[PDB]
Amino acid sequence: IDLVTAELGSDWPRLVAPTFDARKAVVFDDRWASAREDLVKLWLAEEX
Amino acid sequence: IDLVTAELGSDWPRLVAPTFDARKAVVFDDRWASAREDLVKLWLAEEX
Repeated sequence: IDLVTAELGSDWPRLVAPTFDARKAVVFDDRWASAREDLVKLWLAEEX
Repeated sequence: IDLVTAELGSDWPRLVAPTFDARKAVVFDDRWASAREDLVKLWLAEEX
């Protein structure tokens, strides 16, 4: 492991560490909810 | 070391092993010796 590090360097092994996992995903399929709140904000704040 | 191997593969660490060492070098600076043996071989074997 010392020899492998000697060739590749310090940053390469540390940055190659895994990140992605299947449980942290977030899905936004709602327009219906966000469109309603979007309109009432326009309606109340109307100036121009 | 298992994670590092997982990324890079099996062949990469094994082929990257060191080879060169300063003590195995071989120097041929002699023409004077090799030219003499070269001529006598011609002289004896002359046909054409």
